[PDB]
Amino acid sequence: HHMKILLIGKNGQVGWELQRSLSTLGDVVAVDYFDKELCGDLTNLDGIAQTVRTVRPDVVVNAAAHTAVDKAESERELSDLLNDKGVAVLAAESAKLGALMVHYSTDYVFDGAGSHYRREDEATGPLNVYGETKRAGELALEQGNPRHLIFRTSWVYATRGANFAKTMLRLAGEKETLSIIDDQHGAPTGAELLADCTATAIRETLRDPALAGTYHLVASGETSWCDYARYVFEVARAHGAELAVQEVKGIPTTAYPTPAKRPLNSRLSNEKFQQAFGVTLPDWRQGVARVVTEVLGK
Ligand SMILES: NC(=O)c1ccc[n+]([C@@H]2O[C@H](COP(=O)([O-])OP(=O)(O)OC[C@H]3O[C@@H](n4cnc5c(N)ncnc54)[C@H](OP(=O)(O)O)[C@@H]3O)[C@@H](O)[C@H]2O)c1
Ligand code: NA
Repeated sequence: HHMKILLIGKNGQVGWELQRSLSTLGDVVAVDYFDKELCGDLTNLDGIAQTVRTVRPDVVVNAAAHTAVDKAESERELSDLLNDKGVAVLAAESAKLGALMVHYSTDYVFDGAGSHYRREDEATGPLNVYGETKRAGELALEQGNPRHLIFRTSWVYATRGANFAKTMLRLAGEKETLSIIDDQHGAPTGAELLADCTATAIRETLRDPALAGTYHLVASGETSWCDYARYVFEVARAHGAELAVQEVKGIPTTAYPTPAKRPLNSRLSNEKFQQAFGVTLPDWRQGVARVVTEVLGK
């Protein structure tokens, strides 16, 4: 017998790696909003509910979200649908089936104060619509399905998809100088790490259901966006890439404002996850070096 796993958001950065990592846990039914047979559109509340009822999963993994942080400030209804109302429907339908539901969240549920690595039960206080609707979805899942795993993560990148590492690598081909924010700090976390630790956590939580709850799932360490970009260029040049960029200048968040206010401290303690699931979470540089290498075809 094989468990039935429903993956929503299959085409995203994390969803694509979950198509790999979940494939040995059971029979995977993977959808995204373009699917024609099953509704994979998390904003179609009745349709996505019918998909859960049809598939009857043992595990639901939601990798779909509204992730365009600055656009979210002018798309508040859509952000609420994708990050809150849709998550509530998934929680209700999965709990009717007794299914374990996995959901991802964000460092942006916090206000960005301090310089410490945040523990999971600190008070939330989002500064932007993305964080507000993401936190509302967290609460909807907590109330709707006790059998859940919520993984807060940060600064996600991958070989496939759009992200800061690939954007920096492209811009470094063309621009001689880059001005990059140096006062926001967090851990770049790879879609690979998120997908593999998710599969591990699912297996361990099915074995020990007491492990349900909320975890910070990030790579270890911290960097500013500025030093992150510098590292991407260091790796690229070590693999023979020719880059135009000569200087990366650090600038404060106040220098050029964004529609969405961003937290300065995005550090998340990942000790709870390591202890609960018996995993090592490597320093953030490793996963970034790997993606840069793959993007360059090396
Ligand atoms: N700030 C953070 O902490 C941060 C950063 C990255 C990711 N995350 C979280 O980690 C999870 C995924 O990470 P990601 O990096 O994979 O984000 P992503 O790459 O944007 O993947 C987003 C997924 O949602 C899909 N989607 C968009 N509109 C949809 C709809 N109406 N119905 C169904 N699916 C829809 C996207 O498809 P299209 O893109 O083609 O619409 C894509 O498949 C999300 O929970 C996200 O919030 C958090
Ligand atoms: Na069951």
